[PDB]
Amino acid sequence: TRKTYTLTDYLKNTYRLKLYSLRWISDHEYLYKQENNILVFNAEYGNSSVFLENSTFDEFGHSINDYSISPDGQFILLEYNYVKQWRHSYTASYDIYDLNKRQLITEERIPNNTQWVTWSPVGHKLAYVWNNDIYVKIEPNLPSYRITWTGKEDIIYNGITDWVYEEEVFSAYSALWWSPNGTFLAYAQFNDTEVPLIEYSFYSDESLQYPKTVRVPYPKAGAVNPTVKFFVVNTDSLSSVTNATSIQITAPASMLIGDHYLCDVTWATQERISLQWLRRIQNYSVMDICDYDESSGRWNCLVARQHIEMSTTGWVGRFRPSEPHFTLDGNSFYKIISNEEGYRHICYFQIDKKDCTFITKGTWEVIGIEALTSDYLYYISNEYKGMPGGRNLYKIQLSDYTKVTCLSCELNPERCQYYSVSFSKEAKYYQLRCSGPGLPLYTLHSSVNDKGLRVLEDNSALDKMLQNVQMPSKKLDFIILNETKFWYQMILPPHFDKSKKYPLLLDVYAGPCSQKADTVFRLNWATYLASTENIIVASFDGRGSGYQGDKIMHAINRRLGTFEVEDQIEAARQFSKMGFVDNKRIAIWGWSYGGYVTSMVLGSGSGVFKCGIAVAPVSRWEYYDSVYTERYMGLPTPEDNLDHYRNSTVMSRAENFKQVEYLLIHGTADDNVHFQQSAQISKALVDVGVDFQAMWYTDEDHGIASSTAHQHIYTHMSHFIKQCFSLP
Amino acid sequence: TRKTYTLTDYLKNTYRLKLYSLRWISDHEYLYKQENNILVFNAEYGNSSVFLENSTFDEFGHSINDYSISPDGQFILLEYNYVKQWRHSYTASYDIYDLNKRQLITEERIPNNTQWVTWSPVGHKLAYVWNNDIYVKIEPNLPSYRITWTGKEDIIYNGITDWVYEEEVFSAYSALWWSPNGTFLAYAQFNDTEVPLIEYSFYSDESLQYPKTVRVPYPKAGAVNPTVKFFVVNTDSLSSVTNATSIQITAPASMLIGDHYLCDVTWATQERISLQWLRRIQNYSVMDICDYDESSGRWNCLVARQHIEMSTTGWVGRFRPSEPHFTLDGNSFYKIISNEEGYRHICYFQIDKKDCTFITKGTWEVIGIEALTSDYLYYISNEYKGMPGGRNLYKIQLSDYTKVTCLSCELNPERCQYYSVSFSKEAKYYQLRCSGPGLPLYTLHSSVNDKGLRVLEDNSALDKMLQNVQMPSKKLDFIILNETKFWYQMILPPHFDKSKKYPLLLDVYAGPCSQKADTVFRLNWATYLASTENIIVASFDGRGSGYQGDKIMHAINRRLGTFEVEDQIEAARQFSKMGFVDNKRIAIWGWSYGGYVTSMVLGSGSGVFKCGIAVAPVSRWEYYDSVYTERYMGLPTPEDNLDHYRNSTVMSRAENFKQVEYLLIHGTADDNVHFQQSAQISKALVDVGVDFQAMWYTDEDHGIASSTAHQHIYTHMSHFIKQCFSLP
Ligand SMILES: *[C@@H]1O[C@H](CO)[C@@H](O[C@@H]2O[C@H](CO)[C@@H](O)[C@H](O)[C@H]2NC(C)=O)[C@H](O)[C@H]1NC(C)=O
Ligand SMILES: *[C@@H]1O[C@H](CO)[C@@H](O[C@@H]2O[C@H](CO)[C@@H](O)[C@H](O)[C@H]2NC(C)=O)[C@H](O)[C@H]1NC(C)=O
Ligand SMILES: *[C@@H]1O[C@H](CO)[C@@H](O[C@@H]2O[C@H](CO)[C@@H](O)[C@H](O)[C@H]2NC(C)=O)[C@H](O)[C@H]1NC(C)=O
Ligand SMILES: *[C@@H]1O[C@H](CO)[C@@H](O[C@@H]2O[C@H](CO)[C@@H](O)[C@H](O)[C@H]2NC(C)=O)[C@H](O)[C@H]1NC(C)=O
Ligand SMILES: *[C@@H]1O[C@H](CO)[C@@H](O[C@@H]2O[C@H](CO)[C@@H](O)[C@H](O)[C@H]2NC(C)=O)[C@H](O)[C@H]1NC(C)=O
Ligand SMILES: *[C@@H]1O[C@H](CO)[C@@H](O[C@@H]2O[C@H](CO)[C@@H](O)[C@H](O)[C@H]2NC(C)=O)[C@H](O)[C@H]1NC(C)=O
Ligand SMILES: *[C@@H]1O[C@H](CO)[C@@H](O[C@H]2O[C@H](CO)[C@@H](O)[C@H](O)[C@H]2NC(C)=O)[C@H](O)[C@H]1NC(C)=O
Ligand SMILES: *[C@@H]1O[C@H](CO)[C@@H](O[C@H]2O[C@H](CO)[C@@H](O)[C@H](O)[C@H]2NC(C)=O)[C@H](O)[C@H]1NC(C)=O
Ligand SMILES: *[C@H]1O[C@H](CO)[C@@H](O[C@@H]2O[C@H](CO)[C@@H](O)[C@H](O)[C@H]2NC(C)=O)[C@H](O)[C@H]1NC(C)=O
Ligand SMILES: C[C@H](c1nc(-c2ccc(S(C)(=O)=O)cc2)no1)[C@H](N)C(=O)N1CCCC1
Ligand SMILES: C[C@H](c1nc(-c2ccc(S(C)(=O)=O)cc2)no1)[C@H](N)C(=O)N1CCCC1
Ligand SMILES: *[C@@H]1O[C@H](CO)[C@@H](O)[C@H](O)[C@H]1NC(C)=O
Ligand SMILES: *[C@@H]1O[C@H](CO)[C@@H](O)[C@H](O)[C@H]1NC(C)=O
Ligand SMILES: *[C@@H]1O[C@H](CO)[C@@H](O)[C@H](O)[C@H]1NC(C)=O
Ligand SMILES: *[C@@H]1O[C@H](CO)[C@@H](O)[C@H](O)[C@H]1NC(C)=O
Ligand SMILES: *[C@@H]1O[C@H](CO)[C@@H](O)[C@H](O)[C@H]1NC(C)=O
Ligand SMILES: *[C@@H]1O[C@H](CO)[C@@H](O)[C@H](O)[C@H]1NC(C)=O
Ligand code: NA
Repeated sequence: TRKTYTLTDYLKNTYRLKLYSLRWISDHEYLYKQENNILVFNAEYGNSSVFLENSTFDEFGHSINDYSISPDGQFILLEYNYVKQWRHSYTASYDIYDLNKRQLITEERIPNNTQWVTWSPVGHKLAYVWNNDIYVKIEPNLPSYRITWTGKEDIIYNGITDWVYEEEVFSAYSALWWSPNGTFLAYAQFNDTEVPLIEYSFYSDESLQYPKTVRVPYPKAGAVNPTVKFFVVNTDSLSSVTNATSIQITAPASMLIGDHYLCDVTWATQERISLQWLRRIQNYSVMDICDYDESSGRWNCLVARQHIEMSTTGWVGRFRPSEPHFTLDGNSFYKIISNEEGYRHICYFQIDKKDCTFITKGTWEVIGIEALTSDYLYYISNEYKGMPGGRNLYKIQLSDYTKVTCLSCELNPERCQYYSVSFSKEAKYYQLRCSGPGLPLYTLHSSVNDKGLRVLEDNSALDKMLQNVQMPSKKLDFIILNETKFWYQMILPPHFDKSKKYPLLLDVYAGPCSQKADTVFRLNWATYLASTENIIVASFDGRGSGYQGDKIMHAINRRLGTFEVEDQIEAARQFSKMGFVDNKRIAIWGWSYGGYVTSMVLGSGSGVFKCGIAVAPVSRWEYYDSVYTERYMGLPTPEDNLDHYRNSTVMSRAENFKQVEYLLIHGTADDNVHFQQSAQISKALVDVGVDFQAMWYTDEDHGIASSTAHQHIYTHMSHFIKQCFSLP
Repeated sequence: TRKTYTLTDYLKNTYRLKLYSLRWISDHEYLYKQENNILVFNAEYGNSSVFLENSTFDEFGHSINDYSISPDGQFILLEYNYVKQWRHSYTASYDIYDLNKRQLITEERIPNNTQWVTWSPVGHKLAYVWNNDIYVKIEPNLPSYRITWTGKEDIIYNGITDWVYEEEVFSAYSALWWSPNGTFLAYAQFNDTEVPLIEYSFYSDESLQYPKTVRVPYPKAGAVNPTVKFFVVNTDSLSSVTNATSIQITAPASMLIGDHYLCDVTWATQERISLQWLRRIQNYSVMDICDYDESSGRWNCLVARQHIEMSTTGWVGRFRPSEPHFTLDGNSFYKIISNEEGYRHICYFQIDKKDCTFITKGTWEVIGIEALTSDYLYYISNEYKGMPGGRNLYKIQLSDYTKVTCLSCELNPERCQYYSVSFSKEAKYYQLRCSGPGLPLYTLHSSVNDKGLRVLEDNSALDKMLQNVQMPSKKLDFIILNETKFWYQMILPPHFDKSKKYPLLLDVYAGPCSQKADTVFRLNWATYLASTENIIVASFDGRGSGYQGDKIMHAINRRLGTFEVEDQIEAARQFSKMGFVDNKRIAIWGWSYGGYVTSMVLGSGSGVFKCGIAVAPVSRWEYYDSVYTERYMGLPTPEDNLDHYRNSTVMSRAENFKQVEYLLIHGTADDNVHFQQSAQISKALVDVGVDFQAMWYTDEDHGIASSTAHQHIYTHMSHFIKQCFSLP
């Protein structure tokens, strides 16, 4: 009788999840935007005050995209004229409002088209990047000091990353790192001089007569990579009469012998900085720990304080070497690394000691270190109940590792099995964000005795609306394969009846270290498919998936397009044998890496799938970037791993597509997985006489997320799936 | 039951049409290829001999793409390494074979990557273009004489056309013209220095890691055009002077005042050349007739010999001012021009008299002048039976214009109504090529007595095969609209029954001077649709179509996207009113201009059509080239015709597409109608939430003619059509 969750509900966002994004400004207070007003909250009592009026900038003219209060609450950086670039990069215009004198600064303002800006960690200094060069402002209203002068579009990047470093290494545009108290400003410099350019058309509005050609330095597998240099400058000794002096910290000799990457920068103390370097063959990384020499004014990194991290079974770290977590005095540090059994755990290092000591162990993994005090280290792991798709917050006593306490496990076991956390400045307080299997729940806690102070947001409004809807349920479980358990999830239609046969859609990603089977609550396309079309949407984490140890994750090392593809077919095979699945109506779909796997599956000749949809798929690894591809595949040379590069393409399986229905989709302005990848798939299908469905999205990138494109792609795929399953 | 003409029959060319391609080498001998053997034929008796044994070039070590015999029969030009470029241009390697000595010339060989090469009209002189510069060889084995040094890729073109001159002006790649006896070499020079470039990706083989960006000087509507210059060099002096002087012949003052084009070059005698220039606003053209001045070595064009041709109703010429045909002495010439009534007829000009005399007249038109002797002028027209869609050969007596004989009308009136002709060197013989309505028939005739010498090819073999097949029929008729007759044709299913309701597919092109209703016999996609799918495939020539006078052709002047679009809609109405059409199943489709008209029709909101397919459509006139677009649309400026330019786009009708099923298709390497045109249609449809079908063809151009793509696209379109008409 009640309505179902429809395609329109998903597309129009009828049912919204409420959140509670706060920002810690001290060890006791946080900012929260309410009614467009920014309020300051006292964590102990829950009382608040208005920090900034939503009306204060009424006659500002420009539409503010975001704001950023200086650490000392004295200034607020206003961001506007936002123009997106890649996944993290963008340029904007900035203005600064003096909160003390309630006045907007008009002298020496930050330039327009600024690529990145950031307050110093303490006080109110500024460091921004413009035209690829670094600038520092000791005071909001004072003239800025030019730090670098080599900045050159698409060639030299100071303080910001190029395309590949942004996407595959730092997951940020930013390549600036303020020392703890703001004395030093460390930055990286990238040189893409010999990096080939990916070129593609951009059509723009109808009014543009000639299409524009976008050119982006983008190193494909085996190509020339950007080179990197690291520098540290003293912002306390800057002169208006002399060009600032930047001190360079060179990479270790073991890295200089060949191509390499700078993969991590983490300050230990006011005068100690750590950096990790990664060889192009990503199974060997080195950590340098460098101390400032007050006499010479140089930075020295004692060889005795070097830390090597390598792997024999695969690459290093999940996507890159993990970040260290230094103690107060910076003499020791905690870092997640795979142990001798292949599971990622916390190892305790002494800076000038080679062997580290594991403080956690077991057939499960630590996801991340979240906070550290002299008595405790707080972290998230999937240990609880052995569910690799669950996440809980734990604390471990540094003086006795046998004492591990779970802080989120038992708060509400039925509703919450997946948490992330946010600690205040000195870990005095923490916010728990539960996101599944029930509706998101946000809470505030105090560390001293782990008290549950109060509920910030429980989504009771949403829960009330969802009561009048026939919502699907989610089953999370596992199947066995060679004495190994692999998890999967099924979004089951409302009133699931195991005596009936339901068509089944396999939602896949399956890239290395991926996880598509978890306890997270989601309102997405699958929700509609199961609620309205009574289609079962399943996902499976096979070989190559993460958070279950290296034996599983490294199974596809140097072998992409093999086991993770085979395991998806196996899962579907097993699901088709279950009583509630109509083995005549089984489909598969994926986006990005999932598009690749979906394509490899459809072209495998397995006969298990009737149809499938691939969105922006990778088609041959030589078309994807160096940093990510080489991480798993090595180099595409005959002496390294070229053969597997050549027979792991979608194109080579073209002929096998004759017995399935295939829908191939891709945005023409995809800067990540180039349209080229789908252009070559379609040509190969054409070459063997295989008919298929296609859709390109003019000017859309990898996310095909503009409002209209988003509604259009999902509307189009819905028709395809319904048609494939013979649904009304 | 006799089998039908299936889709596979079409795509596989099972029922092959035979033809008879011969090459006159003199006034009574021609070459014909039989079993890869080149034979020479005596026209008068039909006997032959082997001119070049098929096994002559086995050890050539290369597959020969084409050959060319020097006028004097002494040498043969061998063309290999063929590399297609645009519609007419291509690159290739060449070797010259000495027929006398039966050896292959190995000295001073024609360079590889030669853009164009042509024998002199007499003798065996050679002129060729390499790296955009002109070269001449007096003897096949001797060194070449360089003629130009300004050649520069994509910038300066000597002796060859740039993109727009090749496609829209000369319908050829070559821009050089030998004088009748070969003494002079005339040529054009194009400068595209300021012409904007169209840029698009070319993905090539799967092995290419980075896509290639194809860049070509291409002037869109209202953009900067290439400028041109004309020169004449005396090749007979090449061996006597170090650097022969290229004498320039400047355009007339009436053209130099603004942008203009060189549109025709035709030699009249050994020392007189005629040139026609066309203003950028193509409704005014001027012909200069220039004589060589033996004492000054210069070329002068007496204004007394200049001829003006303009139009008040439209542009000049069908697609460009027509070519003149001079009498032997070069003192007079015949040119096709539209008379006072708007019909194109032959006008006889005296070179120094501005008033010409029409030698033909009537409410029909002369298609072309085929040959001229001292006694007769032979031409093709559509006068016979008042059928604008028919074509016949006529002979008019020069000393008595009232004496006009139709040489082909009555040869076989039921089987042949569309003729084409090929005269021997001095018009002593002529091959008639009947192409419909029955099977093609090739016959040879003697000019002295206009007697049929013999049948060359009658397609008896195919006629035999077509017997066991249920072939469709073709009806050619007309409907009266506003007191004017408008022709149409229908491909009717076998056993057509007027008492039934048949789904109807409107096959459209409809560009200016187009003709989709004729008497030509075709074996194509429509054949299969009528024969197997029992679909009626119709075509209509409304306002704007050609060969029926300027009142009809110039009806869309400055107004593309209006009448030719509406008339096509009105035609469908008229057909449904004929009683044998299922008004619930009316589809429309077209390629190129047909794609545009189809799109405009589908987006007009007429309700008449259910679905439609546009292949490589134009979507907004500002995206197409200057020469073609401006010819009908004038300039896209507020002072000229911008308002209609902005008003005749497909994008502006996006919202109406919600009423129909649309399949949009386009080749990504279309250098003619850029992919851009379809990219903008799709974005516009996505922007208003309209679902549709799409297909891109990787690396295909405007013809989507590669073997695999051709089969793939017609297969894809058949599924869509069958689906729309609800056919098994
Ligand atoms: C941030 O840390 C730096 C380094 O410890 C501090 O600078 C030092 O301060 C001492 C005491 O004033 C001086 O004797 C040293 O010469 C300084 N070293 C350098 C490299 O400048 C700095 O004062 C700290 N900043 C804040 C705000 O506390
Ligand atoms: C890091 O991985 C590479 C790649 O597997 C290892 O380098 C060589 O790999 C090839 C196979 O591609 C073998 O033939 C060589 O024996 C490997 N060693 C050398 C020196 O070339 C490399 O050994 C790995 N490093 C570590 C520490 O495991
Ligand atoms: C076609 O046949 C005619 C008639 O036979 C050939 O004429 C030749 O005429 C010359 C005169 O110089 C005689 O010496 C030859 O003996 C004749 N040929 C024959 C076969 O008798 C003519 O050459 C033939 N043309 C072709 C292309 O085969
Ligand atoms: C092609 O046309 C261009 C004009 O756009 C000519 O280039 C100009 O040449 C003059 C004289 O040498 C220079 O002073 C200008 O600076 C040039 N202008 C530009 C925009 O480049 C060019 O010389 C012409 N080429 C030929 C062979 O005629
Ligand atoms: C042949 O003659 C032409 C025309 O005089 C020469 O071309 C000129 O070359 C000079 C210097 O190289 C340039 O400054 C002129 O602009 C050119 N004019 C033209 C129309 O191209 C050509 O260089 C001569 N060739 C030889 C070998 O002397
Ligand atoms: C081709 O035509 C040219 C031009 O008429 C001929 O060259 C002229 O020949 C006459 C002799 O009859 C001389 O008086 C002139 O000096 C030549 N003019 C030029 C520009 O060269 C040429 O002889 C003819 N070629 C043939 C093979 O008949
Ligand atoms: C939250 O409540 C406390 C009182 O319980 C507020 O008051 C503290 O700070 C005020 C200004 O800084 C003073 O007026 C009070 O004397 C002081 N009280 C105590 C016990 O310290 C506090 O400011 C409030 N915080 C917010 C963000 O409103
Ligand atoms: C950026 O990297 C380039 C490439 O390595 C540096 O220049 C080098 O490469 C140039 C082009 O190949 C050569 O012509 C140069 O000789 C070579 N070395 C130098 C010093 O230019 C370039 O200097 C780098 N720029 C910076 C600021 O580091
Ligand atoms: C970035 O652009 C803005 C907007 O152009 C600049 O602000 C001024 O804007 C007014 C009108 O909007 C113009 O008349 C001025 O030329 C602009 N500049 C100034 C100094 O007033 C802004 O200044 C630009 N950023 C920087 C650093 O100059
Ligand atoms: C950095 C980008 C990345 N994203 C992920 C990821 C991990 C888990 C999942 S999930 C949670 O869906 O399983 C989904 C995506 N891996 O790599 C990566 N440059 C990227 O965009 N590529 C596209 C094709 C191959 C890599
Ligand atoms: C030169 C090209 C041309 N071809 C024709 C033509 C005439 C009759 C017909 S028919 C015989 O099918 O009616 C079919 C095509 N017009 O223009 C012209 N540059 C071209 O390629 N464009 C593409 C879109 C608009 C022009
Ligand atoms: C701030 O603005 C919002 C809308 O932008 C308005 O609804 C709200 O009432 C304002 N806040 C206050 C305190 O009035
Ligand atoms: C700083 O360096 C730049 C370029 O190296 C130079 O042009 C500028 O004059 C220098 N400024 C000072 C104050 O020395
Ligand atoms: C074990 O199982 C894997 C798949 O999980 C399979 O590929 C392999 O062949 C099996 N046997 C061994 C020895 O690994
Ligand atoms: C000439 O070569 C062709 C193609 O190889 C062949 O078909 C033909 O038989 C040859 N000529 C003769 C007389 O056999
Ligand atoms: C053309 O290219 C081929 C292939 O490299 C070469 O061997 C040959 O000599 C060239 N011919 C000429 C005329 O330059
Ligand atoms: C040519 O066409 C333009 C645009 O319609 C017009 O203004 C002009 O008068 C025409 N010229 C002639 C000679 O007809
Ligand atoms: Na509480």
